[PDB]
Amino acid sequence: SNMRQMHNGMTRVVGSDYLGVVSVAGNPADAAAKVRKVLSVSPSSFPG
Amino acid sequence: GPVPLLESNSNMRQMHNGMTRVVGSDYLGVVSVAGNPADAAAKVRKVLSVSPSSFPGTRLTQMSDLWERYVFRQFRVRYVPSVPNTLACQVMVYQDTDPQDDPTAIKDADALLRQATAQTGSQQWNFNSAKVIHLAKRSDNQLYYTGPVKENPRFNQQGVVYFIQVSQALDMNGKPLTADMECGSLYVDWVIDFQTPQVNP
Amino acid sequence: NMRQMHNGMTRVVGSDYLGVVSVAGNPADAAAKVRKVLSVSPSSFPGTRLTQMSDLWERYVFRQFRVRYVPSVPNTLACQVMVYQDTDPQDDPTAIKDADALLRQATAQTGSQQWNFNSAKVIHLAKRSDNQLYYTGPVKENPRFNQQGVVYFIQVSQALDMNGKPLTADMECGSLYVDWVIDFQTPQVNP
Amino acid sequence: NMRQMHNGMTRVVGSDYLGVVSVAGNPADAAAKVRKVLSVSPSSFPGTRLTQMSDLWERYVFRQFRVRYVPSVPNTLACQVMVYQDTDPQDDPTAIKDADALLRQATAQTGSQQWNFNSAKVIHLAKRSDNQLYYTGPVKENPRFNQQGVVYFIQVSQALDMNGKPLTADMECGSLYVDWVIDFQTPQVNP
Amino acid sequence: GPVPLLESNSNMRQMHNGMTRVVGSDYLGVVSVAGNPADAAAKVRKVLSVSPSSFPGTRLTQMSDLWERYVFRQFRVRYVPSVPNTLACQVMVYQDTDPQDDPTAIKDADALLRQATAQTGSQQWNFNSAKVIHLAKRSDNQLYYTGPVKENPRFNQQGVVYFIQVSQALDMNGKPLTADMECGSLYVDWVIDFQTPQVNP
Amino acid sequence: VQNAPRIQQGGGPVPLLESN
Amino acid sequence: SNMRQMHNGMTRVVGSDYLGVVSVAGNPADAAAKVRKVLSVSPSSFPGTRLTQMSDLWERYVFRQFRVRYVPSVPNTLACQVMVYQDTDPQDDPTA
Amino acid sequence: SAVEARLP
Amino acid sequence: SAVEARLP
Repeated sequence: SNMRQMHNGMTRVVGSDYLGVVSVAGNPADAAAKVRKVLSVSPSSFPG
Repeated sequence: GPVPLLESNSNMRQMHNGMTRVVGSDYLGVVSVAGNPADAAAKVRKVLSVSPSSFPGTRLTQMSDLWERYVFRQFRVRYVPSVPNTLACQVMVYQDTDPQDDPTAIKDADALLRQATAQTGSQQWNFNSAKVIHLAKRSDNQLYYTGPVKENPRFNQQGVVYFIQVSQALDMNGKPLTADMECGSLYVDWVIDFQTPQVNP
Repeated sequence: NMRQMHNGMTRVVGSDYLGVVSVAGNPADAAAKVRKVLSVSPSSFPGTRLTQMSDLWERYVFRQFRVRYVPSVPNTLACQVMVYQDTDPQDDPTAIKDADALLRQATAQTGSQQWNFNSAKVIHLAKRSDNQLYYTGPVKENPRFNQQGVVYFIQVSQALDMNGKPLTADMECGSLYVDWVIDFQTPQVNP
Repeated sequence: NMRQMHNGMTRVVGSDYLGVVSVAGNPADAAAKVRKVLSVSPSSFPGTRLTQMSDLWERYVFRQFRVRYVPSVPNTLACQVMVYQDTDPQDDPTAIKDADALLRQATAQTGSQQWNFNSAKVIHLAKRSDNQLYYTGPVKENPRFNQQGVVYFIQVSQALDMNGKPLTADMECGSLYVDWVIDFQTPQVNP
Repeated sequence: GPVPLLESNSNMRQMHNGMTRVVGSDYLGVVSVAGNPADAAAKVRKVLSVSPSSFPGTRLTQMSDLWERYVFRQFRVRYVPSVPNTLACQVMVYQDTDPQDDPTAIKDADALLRQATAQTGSQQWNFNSAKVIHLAKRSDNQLYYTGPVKENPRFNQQGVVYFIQVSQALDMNGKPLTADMECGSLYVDWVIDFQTPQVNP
Repeated sequence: VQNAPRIQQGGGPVPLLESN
Repeated sequence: SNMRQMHNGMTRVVGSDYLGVVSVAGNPADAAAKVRKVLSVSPSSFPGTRLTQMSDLWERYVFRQFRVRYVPSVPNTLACQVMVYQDTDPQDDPTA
Repeated sequence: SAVEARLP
Repeated sequence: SAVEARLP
């Protein structure tokens, strides 16, 4: 018999990354265009 | 005192907040093992929900409908063989805390077996002998809803149990087994907390 | 396989719907004045939370079991009624040939009560010093191993209308409910 | 520009008008006996102080939420009624084909109550040990992320007049109100 | 105790006296600057009431209608530029505790600028950069009414904010600016006390 | 150095017969 | 300016996994069929393991240990006799 | 999902 | 190669 032994302790990880480039525009077109960049805030949502 | 007198003719049923431990054990079912697995998806053999309500005719499901929310304090699966020692096959079981994974999508057996071996509390053994298997704890202690699935499984089930065949069912003389074998049976040894009483459809 | 033994008592709280109650306007059969009769036991009702709870243990004891009457009649109507909870299942009131002895017997019991069915009431069980445990489920031989008792709803007066006169026909007059508290022992499932 | 973060909870107290309630004299559709249904959530009503308060934070929890019934009928009329607050939004009572199972289920819930609609009543929510927070605003997917529950007003008896007889047509019979207490977290404005 | 029983069927909603702090911030609006002021009265550029109710569509006005009286504990105006550093103009702002003064009646610019420089908490700076501005305290601590003005402003507003242009809007090459510029935008960082809950017309 | 949970083997021999 | 700061220290990781199931046959057919199972010995060659996911976070590796451990599935009423070994030359191929 | 990606 | 896999 073979058993993967169990753990319950939480584990911290400190670090830093890089989200991405962002732009603007001279013409306030649409007015729904004011939103300009959108990012989800999760681990496993930032490839690379 | 004043209280029995005030009680005497006013319709005030009391509110009842509070926990309630209950202890028990149940017979889940029989388990089969094929002689020549090949579908890769066929390597999985017995999936189970880890909810009180999913095992009809047992004491759990009967009791489960009478409240609203629940939390297992331990949920300990146990396996009892019904096979002669001369026969050969190998088996593993693991419980998974996340109801939405579904291993079966994988097309290759090795990845299944390796995912099973990963995760804490996993167990593999010869199908000739008894073994016992545990859940992993969750620090937050959320309550979970009782009853049949509605939209999203994550509100209900604490997890899912997978019973996975390894190798092949095998006979004396070493020929692969024809048809199927009844192997053994699954059991549960549980402790639970319930919250607010009701009856539900 | 350390399958473990347990011997503790399990406290449980709840409440359930026992059903409708009705009243004839001019009882005369004397045995017609008794109006409703119910067993005091888990597993004696259809579809309640309590009967479902009942089958999952060997024995039980109520710690309180208060019947509660809720009126469903206009104030213009009136009649007097009585309710009591006999703790002996085999006493059987109906055998009496007289209305009077019936009312006296019913009154003599502790915790029995009398009121106009215009309004709400609450009624308790007696306690016992044995701390005796009762078997759950249906009678097999003797009620006395099962039931802690029986509940009787009994009419007293006629049934006057406004202008003090009897009504031609019997009618619904509210319904019964039960708050309860129980101890159970050893878990099982009845056959 | 030290724009500051805040993470505290904000206690708030109030009360608001939920509207009219009515009753048919002879229900028979079984699913007609259920009479009124309301979401237990901020931002589920028109024009109340509470819905306006609701949009200005991310999450909420009621600390008490007592529904209060105020009669608007003469004592000569009478009927029995029931109210309860299910804490699970998706249970949906209407699916039941029978009046009886409906009354039993409705009775089994904690804090549910039964009375003549001649007079006033008060009814509470159940509490929860998670201290779980709920999202404010309209359902997007699953009620269970929003509502703490649902309120049901359900008829039981027919609807007798004086002289114990049913009335020909359904009518208004008072109205509902809600005292409440809430905690909110992070300030915002919903889209 | 007796109290839940007495509560059970009497219509007594509770009274609720008491304070309530709330914290937040809001976007007030855009601000313009002319190239050739000359009307003297035109030097004033953006008056504001200092009441919760005067800035439609913001969180403040929404929340403000739900009570009766209020007192700011801090009311801190903040300014964010949207102009290239090459351009030139000079600006000042001041808050005034008395709603009934109205500077604009003065026919000469110098007196306006001097009245602005007087009074504590005043601020002047280049319109190219951010600044922050405070209220003065009042020792008595009166409550103020919420909602739109009715007869006398002194029952409502704690004060008035004035945004005053100085000099002239000016271009690269130093020619006075034609038309108008959007310059920047005004913000608020507030803390408030409310008293007795209601809804008002 | 960073450890990861380990498998931990067990079990034991089975006799042809248990005399009693 | 923003700079990812540099490191040169090596980092150990202790752990254990699971390679896979293996079979036999009653007929010594072909004789090239005697080879029966083949596994590369690298991190990032064993899908389904945590280590193969870990392995992409670095440029280089060295095993300091790698103990294979065979686990029987069969009663003593059968026999085959088997051997196992770990060649260290990835180019070498027995099958030829 | 992590595993499906590594298997073609 | 690890990155190409996560991008469809």
